[PDB]
Amino acid sequence: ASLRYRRPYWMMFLKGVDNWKIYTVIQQPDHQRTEMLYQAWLGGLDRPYTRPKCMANQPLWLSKKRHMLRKERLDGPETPLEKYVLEWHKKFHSFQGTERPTPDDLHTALDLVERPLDLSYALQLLGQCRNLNNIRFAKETFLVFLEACLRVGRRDCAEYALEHAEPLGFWFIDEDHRRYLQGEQTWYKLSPLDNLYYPVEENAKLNEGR
Amino acid sequence: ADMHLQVVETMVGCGTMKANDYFVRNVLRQFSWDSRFLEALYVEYRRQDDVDMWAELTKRALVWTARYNAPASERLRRLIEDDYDTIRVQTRTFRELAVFQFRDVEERRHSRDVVNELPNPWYDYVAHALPFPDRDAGYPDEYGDLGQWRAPGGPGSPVRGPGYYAPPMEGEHQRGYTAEWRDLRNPMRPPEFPTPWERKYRQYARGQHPSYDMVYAGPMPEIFPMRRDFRKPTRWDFHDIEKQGKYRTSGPY
Amino acid sequence: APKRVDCLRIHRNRPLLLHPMKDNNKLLELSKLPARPEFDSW
Amino acid sequence: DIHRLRPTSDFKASFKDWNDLFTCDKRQLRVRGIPRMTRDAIRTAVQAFQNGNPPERFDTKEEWLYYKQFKTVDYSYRVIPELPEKYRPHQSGIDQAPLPDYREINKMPQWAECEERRQ
Amino acid sequence: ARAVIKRRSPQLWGAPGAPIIRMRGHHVVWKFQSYDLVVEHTHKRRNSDIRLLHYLGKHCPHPQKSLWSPDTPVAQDRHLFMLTTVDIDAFKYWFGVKRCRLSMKPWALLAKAGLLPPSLTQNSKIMPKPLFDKESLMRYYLANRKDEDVMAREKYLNYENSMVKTEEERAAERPVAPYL
Amino acid sequence: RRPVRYDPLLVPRTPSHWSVGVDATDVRRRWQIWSPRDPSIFHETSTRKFQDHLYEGEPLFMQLRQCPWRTQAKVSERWEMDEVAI
Amino acid sequence: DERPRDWTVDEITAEDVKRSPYKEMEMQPLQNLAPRYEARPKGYFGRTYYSGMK
Amino acid sequence: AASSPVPHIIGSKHIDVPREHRLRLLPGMLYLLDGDTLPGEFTINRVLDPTALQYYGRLSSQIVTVEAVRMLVPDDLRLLCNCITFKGPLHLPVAPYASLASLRGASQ
Amino acid sequence: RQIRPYYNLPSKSEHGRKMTGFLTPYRHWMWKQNELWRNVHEAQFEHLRRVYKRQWLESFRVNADEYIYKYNITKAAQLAQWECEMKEQ
Amino acid sequence: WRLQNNGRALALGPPVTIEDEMQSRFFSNDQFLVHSVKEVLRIVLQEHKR
Amino acid sequence: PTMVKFYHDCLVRNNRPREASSLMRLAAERGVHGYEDKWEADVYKGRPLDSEVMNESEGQASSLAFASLMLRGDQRPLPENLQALLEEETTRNIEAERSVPVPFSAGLHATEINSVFRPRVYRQLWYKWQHIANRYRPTAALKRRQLAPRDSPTGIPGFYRI
Amino acid sequence: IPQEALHWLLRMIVDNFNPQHVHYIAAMKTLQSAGELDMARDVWKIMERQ
Amino acid sequence: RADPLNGGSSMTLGSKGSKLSPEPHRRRMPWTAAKEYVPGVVLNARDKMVLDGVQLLDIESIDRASQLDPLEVLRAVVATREYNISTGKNIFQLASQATYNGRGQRFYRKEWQEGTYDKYVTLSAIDFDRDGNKGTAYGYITFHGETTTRPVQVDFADVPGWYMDFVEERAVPFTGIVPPPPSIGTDVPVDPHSYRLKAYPYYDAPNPPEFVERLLKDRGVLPDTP
RNA sequence: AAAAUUUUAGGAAUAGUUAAUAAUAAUUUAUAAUUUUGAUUAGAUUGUUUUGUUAAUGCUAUUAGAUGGGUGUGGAAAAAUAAAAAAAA
Ligand SMILES: [Mg+2]
Repeated sequence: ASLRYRRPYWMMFLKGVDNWKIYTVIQQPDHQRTEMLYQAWLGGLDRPYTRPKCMANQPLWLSKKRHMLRKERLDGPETPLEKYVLEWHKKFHSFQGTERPTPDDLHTALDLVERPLDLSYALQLLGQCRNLNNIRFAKETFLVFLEACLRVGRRDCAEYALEHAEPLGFWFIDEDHRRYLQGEQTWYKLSPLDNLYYPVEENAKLNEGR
Repeated sequence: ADMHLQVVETMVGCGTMKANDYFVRNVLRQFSWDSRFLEALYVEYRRQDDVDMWAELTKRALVWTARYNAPASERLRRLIEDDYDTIRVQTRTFRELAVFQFRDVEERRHSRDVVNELPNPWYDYVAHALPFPDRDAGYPDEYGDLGQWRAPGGPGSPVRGPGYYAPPMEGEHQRGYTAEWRDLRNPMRPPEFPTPWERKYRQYARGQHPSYDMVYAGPMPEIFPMRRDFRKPTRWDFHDIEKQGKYRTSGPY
Repeated sequence: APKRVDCLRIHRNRPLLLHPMKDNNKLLELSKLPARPEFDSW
Repeated sequence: DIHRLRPTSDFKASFKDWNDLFTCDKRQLRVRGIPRMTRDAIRTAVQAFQNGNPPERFDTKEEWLYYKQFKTVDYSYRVIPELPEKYRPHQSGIDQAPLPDYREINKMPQWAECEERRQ
Repeated sequence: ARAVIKRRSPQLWGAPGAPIIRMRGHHVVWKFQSYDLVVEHTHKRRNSDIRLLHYLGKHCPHPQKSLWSPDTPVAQDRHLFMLTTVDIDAFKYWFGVKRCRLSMKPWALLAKAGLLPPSLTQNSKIMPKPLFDKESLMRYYLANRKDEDVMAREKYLNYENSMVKTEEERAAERPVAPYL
Repeated sequence: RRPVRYDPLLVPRTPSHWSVGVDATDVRRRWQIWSPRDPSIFHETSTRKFQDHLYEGEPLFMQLRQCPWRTQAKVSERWEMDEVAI
Repeated sequence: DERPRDWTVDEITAEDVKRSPYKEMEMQPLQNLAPRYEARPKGYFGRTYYSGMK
Repeated sequence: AASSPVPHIIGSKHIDVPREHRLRLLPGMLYLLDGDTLPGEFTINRVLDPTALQYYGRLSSQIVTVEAVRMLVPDDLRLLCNCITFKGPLHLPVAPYASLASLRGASQ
Repeated sequence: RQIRPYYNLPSKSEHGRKMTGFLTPYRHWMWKQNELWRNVHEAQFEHLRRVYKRQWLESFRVNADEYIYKYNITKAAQLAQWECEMKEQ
Repeated sequence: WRLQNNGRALALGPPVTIEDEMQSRFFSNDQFLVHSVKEVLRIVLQEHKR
Repeated sequence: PTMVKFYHDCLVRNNRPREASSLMRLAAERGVHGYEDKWEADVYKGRPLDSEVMNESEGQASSLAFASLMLRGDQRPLPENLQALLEEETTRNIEAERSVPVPFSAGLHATEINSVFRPRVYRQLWYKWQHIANRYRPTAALKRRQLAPRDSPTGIPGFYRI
Repeated sequence: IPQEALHWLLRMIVDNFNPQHVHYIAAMKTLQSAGELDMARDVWKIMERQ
Repeated sequence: RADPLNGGSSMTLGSKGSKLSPEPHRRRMPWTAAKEYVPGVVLNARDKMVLDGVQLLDIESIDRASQLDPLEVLRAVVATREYNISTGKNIFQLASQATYNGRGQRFYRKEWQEGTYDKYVTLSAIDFDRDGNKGTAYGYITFHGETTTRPVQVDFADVPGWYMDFVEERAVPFTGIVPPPPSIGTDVPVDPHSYRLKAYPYYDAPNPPEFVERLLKDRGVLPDTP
C-alpha cells in the first residue's frame, strides 16, 4: 500500500496536494503550457515561470512573495484597534513566521476596545492566542478583558467568560470580580490613584467623599 | 576489565560491602565488563541484611546486564536460581522454560521406552557426501551411436568422438580414440580401471555373467500384430524417463 | 453509479493478437493527418 | 461471512443445524449445490473452529468497496487518483479569479449596527 | 518492488529469495498427477533455463496395491502402498548447511519418512493446544535442572563433532615404535 | 496425567462436553469390482487399476466408507472399553 | 606524521590499523565475513548421476 | 583530568602562534585556563538558547557547575572557538596527582 | 497472514482502512501463548538442522579421506608410467 | 543509553591486558633467550595446571 | 495541424505561454483538426506586450515594474524600495532554478526528447499496408504475419525504420 | 563449528588443488584456537599423506 | 542480524517476527527503524460534534461583514478549546499551562504505566512553533530506573494522550539547566523502600484468570454455553 | 568477460569508425579497423544431440518462451494481459 514504485521518487511522503498525477505528466508540452498559464493566473510574477521539475507545492520564495503581496481583507481601518489588528496580522501571520504572541501584546490589543466591532476583533485575537498560538494568559488578563467588555457595555460576554474561564485560559479571577459578574456586588474595582470605586454608576453611591 | 575484575573479586572476598560501589563507579559505565563481575557481586549481594535489599540489588544487576550488553552467564543465572525459594526472582525466559519442559519430558519418555531404542539409518548418519559416486557404474560412454551426428557433444556431453568412423587424428587423440577412451558397449570387458587398480580385477573383467544357463522368465514377444510404440502414461513407474524414447530392438528373441 | 483484442490464426492454428498501437508513436498522427493537403480539407 | 466474493450468510438455510453443519463434507456441499468459493470458506471456518479458532475476524467488504473506486490495477489498497482533462481553474472557463468587493465586505454587520443603535 | 505486482502469486521478499523445498506439481489431469520434491528459490525461476537448485525426489499421490504380499508377510503388509523417492544426503546438506526453507506438504511427507518430526499443521482435534504457566514451568525446571557440564557435553556432541577419540584411540594413534 | 506423568494443562484431556462426530464403528463396507471383461477397463490407458503393468482391473476389492449420521439419532453415546474377543 | 606505520615497498597498507607491523603477527580468525558453500550445482542435479554432465 | 595527569591540557597562557599558522594549527586544540579571559580577534556570541544549553546539563550537575558558554568567530569566519566557563569546585573527587589539581578554581 | 479480529481498535477513517493493527491486551496475552506453543516446534527444527549439518560434515571428512588415499595411489602409479614413457621416447 | 566502541577509535576501554612486544622472529638473540626462558616457565605452568 | 503543433511545441520550449495560448485559441477558432477543443481563456487580456514595456522603459522604470509584474487584483503592490528587493530575490531564485541540470535529459527539452521526424515518403508503404490490413482497426499495430506467411517476405523491405 | 576448517582443507584437496603451507598453518592455528588438537594432528597427517 | 528473534529459526516465515532486526533493513530508508508507535489515526480523529452548532471564522478573513457577535466568538473559542483536547491533551498543551514551561517535570503516556511498563520522560527543553500545539520537545528518558545520559527528542510528542504531574520542586528556571534525573541503581543507591523494580529482564507476569478463562472458552476446553 | 559452430538461385564494399594515451568527461598521435577464407545493408528465422523416417554421422521438425527515454526507485528493471502460485499469528 505504498506509492514508492507507482510515482516518481521525489514524491515520498507526499500528502495534501490536490492531485499528484498532474506533476507526473507536467513535463509534456501541453501540460507545461497549462501550468505556466496557471502560474500567470495566480499572478505575482513578471516573466513566464514554471514549477521546478521535482516539486509539487509552490516554491518557498514564490509562496512567501504571494503571501506578502496579497491585499488585506480589511481596508481603511477606521479605528486604532483595526490598525493594530492589521499590524498584528502583518507581524505574526506572516508566511512561515516563528515569533509568538505575548500577554503584553494581548493587553495592548485589548486596551484599544472602543466599539462592539473592536470588541469582537479583540476576542478573535484572544481566542487565536489561546488556541492557535497556545499562550498562557497573564494574571491581569481577566481584568483587562472585563474592562474591555465594560467599555462597550457587554456584561453577558463577561459573565459567560466567568462561567467557564478555565477553557478560555483565565486561570485566575479576582473574588470581587466574580461577585460583580455573579451579581453579589455592584462595584467591580477600585482606582487607588483616585480613591474611587468602579463602575461610576455606584461610585457616587458608595464613595460619596474624596 | 580483568584488572578491575581482580579488584572486585578481592573486595568481595574481603567482604568490604563496597565492591558494588567500586563496580558501579569504575567498571559499569566505561568498560565492556562480562558476567563474571555479577557472578561475584552476587556473593556480596547475598550478605545484605534484608532480603528486599538483596532482591533489589539482584534485579538492578540484571537490568545492568540488559542495558550494557553483558548477557548473564549460565553460572550467574544458576546462582540466582539456587535462591529462588527465598527471592522468587526468575532467570529463565518463558520461551526457554516452555521449550525445556517439553524437551525434557520427551527425552525421559524416549529413554524409558525400549521399542524406539533401535537405530534409524535415515536419521543416524549421512551415507555419501562427495560430489561424485564412489564406484564406476559404467557411464560415461565417450562414443556416439547410430544416427548421432553430433560427436563430440561439447558442453555438458561426455561424448568425445563419433561412434564408428572419424576423420584422421594425430598422436594422443588417435591413441585415445582407438584404444584408451571408455567404451560402454564393449561386451568382453568394461572400461578398465587406472593402474594399479586393474590387475586385481583381471578375472572379473571377462564377459558379463558366468551362468549361460539362464531361463527367461519374462513375457513373450508379440509377433503379431507387432506393435511399434508403447507410450503408456503411467502413475507409479519411476523408470518412465528411461522407458520413453526411441530404442533399437535387436536381441535373441 | 477488458477490451477484446482481435485474433488471427496464422500458422499451425497459432493465434496472433494485434494489440492497439502505443499512443506516443508518430504513426497514429501520421494516419490522422490528411493525405493530400492541396485537395482535402485541413 | 467476511468476504464479498464468498458470502456464507446467503446459505444459512441450507444447513439444518449445528451438527449438520459440522458433519457436512465438501462432497456433501457440492451435492447440496453451494458454489466453490463459498463452500471452501465454510469448510475453512468449520476447520478453524474445530482446531480452536472461532470465526472472529474483520469484515473487509466496506474497505474493499472503498478501495475499488480508486482503480488500482492490482488491488493493492493504495490511492490512485484519476487525472481530469481540465483541472486548472483558468482552462475551465474562468478568465480570472473573482475580485472581492472590499467596499461591500467592509460594511459593519447587522449585529454591530443594532448594538450601536442601542448604545 | 513492482509497479503492478503479480497479485495472483506474491511472496515476502525479493527475487531470487531463500531456497525452499516444495512439491512442484505437473499440469495434467488428476488421474496421472505426481509431485516432485525439489528445492528452489522463493520466487520461481520459470524464466531462465535453470529452474531448481536440486532434485530431491518424486511422490505418487495415488496409492497402489501391495505387489510384494507373496513375499515375507509382516503386519499390515497388504495395505495399499504410496511409493515415493527422497534424497537423504542432499536433503540434509540443504537443510543443515544451506539452511533452506520448507513447505508443509514436504514436511508431512518427511514426517512419514522419519527424517523430521510431524509438522506444525498436523494437529488433531482430540486435544487443544497447551496452556503455559510461568510459575509451573519454573517449578518443573527447578525440579529437573540438568548439570552444566552434562548439558554442555550433550550439545557439543549434538552440534560439534561426534567422532571424539577416547584414551584408547589416542594411545593407539601415538607412535610407540622407534620414531622415524 | 498429574512412567512419566504429563501436566494436565500442557496435555489437555479431550473435553467431555464435546460430542463424537465419527468413530471407528461408523464405517460401512463397500464392495467394488473392476472386471477386465469391460473393454473400458481392459484398455491399456485405464486408471481403474491399482497395478501399473501387471494386468488390468481388480478382482472384488473392498473399501470402507463412513456414515457421519450418528448425531442424527435422538441419543448417541460411545463406550470406551478394551477389546475382549481376542 | 602522515606516513602510515604499516607502509612498506609493497605499498599494501591496511587503513584504520593502529597496531605496528611487528607487534602482532598471527593467522587470527576473521569474524566479519561468513563461510560460503557452493549452491549452484555443475551438471548433476538429482535422480541418477549417469555421466554427470561435466 | 580529575583522576589522571594529562600533559598539555592545562597551560599558563593561550597558545601563541603566528597568524599565518594560526588557522592551520589551532583546529583540534583544547586546553584549560584559570579565569574567563578570551582570545582576541574573536567576535563573541554567548549561547543563551536553552535547546543548545540542555546538552550541558549532565556536565553541570555531575562534574562542575557550568557558568558560561561562548562561541568565538574569527575575522575570516574559518576557525571557531568554544569557551565553557565553569564556576565552583569539582564535584568528583580529585587526586593530588591529577591535572586539575593545579587549577585554583577546580580543586579548591 | 496477520489476523485482524473484529475487536481490534477501529480506525474511524473514511480515507483508509477501517481497522487498525492495535489489539486488546487479551489478544497480546493470547498471542504470546500461541507463540510459546510454536516455539516448542521450532526448537527441534534447529536441533535437527545442526545435527544434519554436523553429520554431513563428518561424512564428507571420512569419504574425502578414503578418496584422497586412493587418488594418491593412482596418481603415483600414473606418474611412474609417464616417466617410463618419457624415457623411452 | 550507553557508550559504545567505534571502528575508528575505542572508547569503552579494553577487557584484557595485552603485552606490547614484538614477535619472536623480530627478537634479538639475547631477547629470544629471555623469551625462551619465559616460554619454558609457561610450559611448566601449563603442565602443573594439567 | 503539423505547423500548429510544431509552433506550439517551440513556444512552450522557449517559455512563451501567452503566445502558445494565442496560437491555441487561433487553432480552435479556425477549426484545425484535433484543436477544436483546445480553447482556453486569455489570462493576459489586459497586460501589455513585452516589447511595449521594453519600449516604455527605454523611453520611470520603478513605476513600470508594477505594470510589468502581473497582479491578481486581490494582490496589491508594496512600497517600491521593498519591491525592488523582492524582484531581485525572485530573479535570483528563478535563475538558480533554471541553472540546475536535468539528469537523463541529455540537455534536451521535453519537446526535443523522442522527437524524430522524417517525410511521409519514408513510411508511405507502411501507411498503405496499414490502411489495408487494418483498414478498420486504425489503432492496431501493423505487425508482420498480417500480410505475409512465415518463411515468406513481407511487402515492405525497410519496414520499421531501416 | 571448528570442524569446518578441516572440512575446507579436505574440500580443497578433493577439488584437485595443492594445499599450500599457509593453508596448513591456518588450519592448524584455527583448530588450536578452537581446542581441536586431534583435528590439528589430522591436518598434519593430511599434509604428510599429500 | 544484530537482534534476531529466537536466534536463527526459519521453521516458518512467521517465526522470524514481523520484523527481522530493529535497525532499518535498507540503508536508504532510515524511517523503517523499529520503535514503539501510537494510534495516530484515533488520536488525531477529534470529535466534530463540539464544533457542530457553533459558528466559526477563518483566520485569513478579517473583513467587518464576516465578524460575529462577541458571545458567539466566546463560545467559538471554548468550542475550539474543547475540540483541540477532545481526544486528549498534548505535551505542548500541558507545558503551556505549567510554570517554567514544565521544565524538569515528568511526562508519561497512558500505556507507559499499566502492566509491567514503567516509563516517563523528564522534560529538558521545548521549542514551540507558531502553532503552540506543535513543536519539538527534548528530555531525558527514564525506563525502570535507568536514565539516559543526554536529552533526546520525544517521539510522537505532537500526538495527544500525554499526562503530567507537576511538582514545584522539580521546576527548573530558564536561567539554569535541567539536571538529568539520577539513575536509581547507578547514580543513587538502590533502595527497596523508595523505588521497587516492577519487572526484571527475565520476569514474566502471571497469567490473569480472566485471560485464562477466555482462552479456554475460545479453544473449547471450558463448556461455554449461551 | 572469452573460443568453436551461423541462412539467401542471378555475391560488394562497410563506417559516430581501429589502436595507443599523463586523456574518468580523449581539442592529441598513427602507414588505423571491417571484408571475396564472403563483410555491411535488405529478406527469412527464437541459437546448441529432444520431431518424423531410414540399413544409415542422410534427410525433415522444434514458443529453452531471453534487453537503452514510463517512474534513477531498488541488492538486481524485467515494472502496467493471463499462465495453476501460500506471501511475515
Ligand atoms: Mg555470413
